[PDB]
Amino acid sequence: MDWLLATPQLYSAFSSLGCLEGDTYVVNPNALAILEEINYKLTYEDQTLRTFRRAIGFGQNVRSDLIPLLENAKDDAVLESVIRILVNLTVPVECLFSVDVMYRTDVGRHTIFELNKLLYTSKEAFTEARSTKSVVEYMKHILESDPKLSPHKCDQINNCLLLLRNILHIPETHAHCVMPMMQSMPHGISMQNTILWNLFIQSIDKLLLYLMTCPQRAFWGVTMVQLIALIYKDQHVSTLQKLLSLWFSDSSDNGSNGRGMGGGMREGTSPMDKKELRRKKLVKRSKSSLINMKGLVQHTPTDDDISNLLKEFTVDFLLKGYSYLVEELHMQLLSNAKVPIDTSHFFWLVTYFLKFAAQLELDMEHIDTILTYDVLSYLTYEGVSLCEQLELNARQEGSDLKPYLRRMHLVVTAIREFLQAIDTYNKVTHLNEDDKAHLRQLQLQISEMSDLRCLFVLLLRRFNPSIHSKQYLQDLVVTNHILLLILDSSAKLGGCQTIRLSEHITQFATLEVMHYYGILLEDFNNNGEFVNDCIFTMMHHIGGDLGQIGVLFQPIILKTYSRIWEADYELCDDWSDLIEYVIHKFMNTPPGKPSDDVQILLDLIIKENKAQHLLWLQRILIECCFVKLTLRSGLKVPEGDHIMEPVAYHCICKQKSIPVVQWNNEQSTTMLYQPFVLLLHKLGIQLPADAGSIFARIPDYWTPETMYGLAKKLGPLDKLNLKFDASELEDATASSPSRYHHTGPRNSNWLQLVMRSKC
Amino acid sequence: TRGANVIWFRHGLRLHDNPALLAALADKDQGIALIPVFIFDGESAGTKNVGYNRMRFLLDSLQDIDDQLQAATDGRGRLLVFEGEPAYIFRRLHEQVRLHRICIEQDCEPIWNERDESIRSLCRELNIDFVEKVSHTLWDPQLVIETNGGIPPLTYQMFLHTVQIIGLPPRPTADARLEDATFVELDPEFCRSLKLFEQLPTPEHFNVYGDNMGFLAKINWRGGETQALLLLDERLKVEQHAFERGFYLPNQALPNIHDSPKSMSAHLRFGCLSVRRFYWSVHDLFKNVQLRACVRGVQMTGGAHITGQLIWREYFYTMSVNNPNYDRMEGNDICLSIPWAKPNENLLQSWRLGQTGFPLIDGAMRQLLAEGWLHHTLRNTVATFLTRGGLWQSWEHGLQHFLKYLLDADWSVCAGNWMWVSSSAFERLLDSSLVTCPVALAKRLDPDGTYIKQYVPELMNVPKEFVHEPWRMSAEQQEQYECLIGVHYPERIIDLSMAVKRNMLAMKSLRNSLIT
Ligand SMILES: Cc1cc2nc3c(=O)[nH]c(=O)nc-3n(C[C@H](O)[C@H](O)[C@H](O)COP(=O)(O)OP(=O)(O)OC[C@H]3O[C@@H](n4cnc5c(N)ncnc54)[C@H](O)[C@@H]3O)c2cc1C
Repeated sequence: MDWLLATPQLYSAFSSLGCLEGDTYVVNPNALAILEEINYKLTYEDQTLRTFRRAIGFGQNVRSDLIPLLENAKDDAVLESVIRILVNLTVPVECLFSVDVMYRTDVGRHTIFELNKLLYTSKEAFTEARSTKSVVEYMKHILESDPKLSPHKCDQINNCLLLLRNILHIPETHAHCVMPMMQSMPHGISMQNTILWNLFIQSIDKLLLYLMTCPQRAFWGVTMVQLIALIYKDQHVSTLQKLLSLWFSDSSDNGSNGRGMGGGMREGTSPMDKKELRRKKLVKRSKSSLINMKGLVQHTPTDDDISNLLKEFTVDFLLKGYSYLVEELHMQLLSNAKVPIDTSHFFWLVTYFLKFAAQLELDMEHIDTILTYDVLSYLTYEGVSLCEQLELNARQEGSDLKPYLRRMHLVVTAIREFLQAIDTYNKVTHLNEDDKAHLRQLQLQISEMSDLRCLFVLLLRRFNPSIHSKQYLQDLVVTNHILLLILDSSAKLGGCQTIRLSEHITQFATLEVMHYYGILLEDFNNNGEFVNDCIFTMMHHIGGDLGQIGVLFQPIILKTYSRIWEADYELCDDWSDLIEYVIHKFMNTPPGKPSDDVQILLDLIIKENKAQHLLWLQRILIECCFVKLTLRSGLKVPEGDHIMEPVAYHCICKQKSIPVVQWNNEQSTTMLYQPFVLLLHKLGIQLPADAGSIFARIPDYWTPETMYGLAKKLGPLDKLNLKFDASELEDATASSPSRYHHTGPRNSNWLQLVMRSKC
Repeated sequence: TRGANVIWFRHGLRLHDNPALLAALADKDQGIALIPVFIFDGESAGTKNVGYNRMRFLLDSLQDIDDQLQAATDGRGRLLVFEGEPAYIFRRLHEQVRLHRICIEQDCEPIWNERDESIRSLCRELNIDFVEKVSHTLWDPQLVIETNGGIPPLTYQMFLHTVQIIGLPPRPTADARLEDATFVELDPEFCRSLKLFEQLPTPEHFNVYGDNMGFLAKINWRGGETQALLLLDERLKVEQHAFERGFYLPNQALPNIHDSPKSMSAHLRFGCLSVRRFYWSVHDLFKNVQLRACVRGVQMTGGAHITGQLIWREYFYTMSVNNPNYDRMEGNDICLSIPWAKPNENLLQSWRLGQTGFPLIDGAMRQLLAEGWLHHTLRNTVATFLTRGGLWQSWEHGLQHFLKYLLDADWSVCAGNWMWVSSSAFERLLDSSLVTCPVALAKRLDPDGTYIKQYVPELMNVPKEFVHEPWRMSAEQQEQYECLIGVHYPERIIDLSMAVKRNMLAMKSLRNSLIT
């Protein structure tokens, strides 16, 4: 350690920050100068050593000087400087220079322990209610100081939100580095309870609700959702569900921490007259509870009290703040700039709160903009692109793994929660015929959709059992059954099986689904009567409803097929034609412009004895002209029916590659077979190996009037899909030749100063 | 002639962990005797400019060595105290009894280079071996220079890496077995002719008279090995309180002023306590407080943060061995020529005598004149009041005054600290940061005003609200409380707020003029 000689200077500065005379605390006139000097020294210190921050930690100057200065300040500038210094001080170490690589050395773990001790002591300082009271008062003073908020005031509000998020993010030191025993549970489990209790006594819930209700929510939506994610840490969905049932400038802090760094731990696992009466009970019990807990600001803070408090928060949160927060987050994620918003926070938001919105049969006029096609389309785009990034960075080591696994586990649950809420709202018949027609039409657009449907083929085929957990497989097969049921009710009736199931569930039944379905019977008691019920129904469509029987006997699961045959869990007749009828089938076993060299490539495809591989993809390269034609058109046609390919829209406005991912195996390993690749490298298209992944690229910018003549030579001209109208644009490929030249895949000191002076 | 060995106590006034005494106690079976000698040449052990407190501390430590020798040797062996030129004494001692080797402790400071070379030329011309063991420092300063590449390490982090590849400093050695050592009795005629002290003298014998100011020493300081070990038991208890709490260095983590001191600065400098014993007794205390409290919630991390101040004292020792002008500017290639003010004897004598008008600076400067020891924060606030945040004088005046009255006046440490507070040599050079304000720092080190009332006997009736800033006390309250400023307590000799803002303006100009 080496600030020891600079310790009295910091001691004097922090003593001169605020002086006490009798009973009235008085701030120094030069407190602004002292604070700005401290902030300049803290920001422009050494990156690796972090000597000044460790000095503030060693001197214990936070609780002695900065917390009383924050408590008893009156002017806005000194309060803003104190808030900025505190925000720069209580930064989580994980956001600081990636501590895991340098943790190994002894000096490294000493620095980690020093910084973690500083964070823990600052949290212990902030456990006092007066500091949070001062912060909440500063919030209110800024908020009702003027109806219109200046951008500097918005930045101050943002700083306050960052302070709250950092204080709530500190207990990661407390969670594992402390390692409590039975002598440390009564204080360790109650530190966070006291923090949350002091936050809710000063009515932070109303502040947050007005904050998302405020029109300037785009300035602080990212820290808003981060603090929402950090509010729940150890409060599981089980007790929440039970309560809902019982209801009826190199360095800085804002960006030097906002590089994603999403909180881990999963931070998760007449009737309308009753809704009216429970809304009145919400406000009445909320006010009676609030006056009770301000009567009990010092009490025993327990976990059930925290659960009740979070219930009273989240019931009105789903009422008012949900749509106003998530639509702003969606618009910010749709921005073309390099966003720092962590996507896993948004995914967590939809998974964790859509079940709360759906279970309470919340009336639709807060939730129309959320239960929509656009968020599901963006969800499947981000799933495709995130699996793309995962299989790109899987070959080369040295990248993050657990954030990618948790982002997969959140995007897969996000598909589950939407369609589960859709099914639950289908079950509810209290809603009128207008929202019935809205649900029917949204289900139509889900029916004629094709992108999330084999996204499950994507994460069931590129799945590795050694890279994920058993709950991921359960979650995935739950999504499989749920989407299959959406296809069985939403598409057979609403679309007349337009995906042609017997052809398209042949994109299932690839026997790479059979193995991981068989691991479910290895944990058959873990699924209970919920997910076991899921899997034989999928098996029944393959065995009984598709013409494949002799193939569904794999030696690894043939013994587990006997495990149900020795368990015999009284299975019903829909699938006793499967466990009992098909076991007898193995108990008694049978053991230029026009046709060119491209024409020599298209007939080769016929030399593969089939042409289904073309129409499998060729439709997409018919569709490459359309979306940027509509972007060129700028008008609206009957959308939803005109699905516009959700995997394509949310990258073409971001103007990147529009990849055709692998989907199903008989067409997936074709992206290693030269007959498919020959037309994918003749005119010049980026190979997946150049992009590192094994999803074939379709790039852009080829002037979509050109993307129909080369598409016409691709495969047949089956225009049954009238999903395009380009009567003007079917003119400028062959009748306007040589708009792009024939170019293909071609590359293109201190002793020093002393000396200086003296000499 | 049986022969005798000579151990000279220039420093390291102890028996435990003395490699010089281990070499002195060797060659017993041949019949080589042992002579313990202290020489009062007016230079050794900091006696060129020595106050009454440091002279008493050296004199009390010499009694403890004599009492230790008279107890282990049951009166056969006793310390020899001389007063003369060391080359004259050793030449006359070699004539009476044949010497074999002179073994000393290595004093690495260049102010002893002329004395050592005179002794080294004496033994080489008299066919006497020369033994110079090093125990005043954890590492040999010339060894650190050689491993760094011919230039001393100019950064604390660069010095910390240089001693990392050197290795851990050695463990303390065994205790000398003086119970069977041979001591030679001399002719009494030779004792008077060589100015041998038959009894241990008084501080008045060296023309160092005890001032009348020393009546208000609330605490008492006692030197020697026996007091060094008893206080070591008290400071390790202070360390153990912090080790069970989770932080290190309690003297700079919780700064306590109005209590008994827990500093091993005076005994460590004179050598009443070995630095290597002090280094390892607080590290082995940290090692077994980490192991047995690992079952508890608080777990330590390990490293060099436990003895972070000891590396600092080696950093100044490393860049002073090859610098004979380490205490000044002319001919010194480490510090800039900062244009200080002309030396004013009126302001300096007001600052030296504790009459500056600031209660913390008055309380601290009167403590040094009475007891000889201040806290590190109290030493920083009086070195900032004279050089940077205040009188803007030369640090050489404060360095010379500190070297005269400190109980632990180390030439390399004090000059290094004075060139850090003035910010002239080392890192954080020419810093325009906040200076140590004595008004604000007094209000929270001693908010009750007990320490200020203890060392300033003019403020008995002054209440705790007014004792830190007596200038805010009105004239009506001044008469009834006996705090008349100007005739009882002096007015502030300078305007602190005006002088601090003026000096940083000149400090920023020196930094800007330093470039090109
Ligand atoms: C203006 C000024 C003058 C000083 N004069 C002396 C002196 O004459 N003799 C002396 O031994 N120390 C001196 N120091 C260093 C330190 O202030 C004193 O040693 C103090 O008494 C130790 O306080 P402590 O109990 O916290 O550390 P201690 O436990 O007393 O320290 C033990 C050892 O560490 C060394 N040390 C501790 N802190 C420092 C530091 N900041 N710089 C260099 N070395 C350090 C000391 O030399 C000592 O031998 C001075 C510091 C300043 C700012």
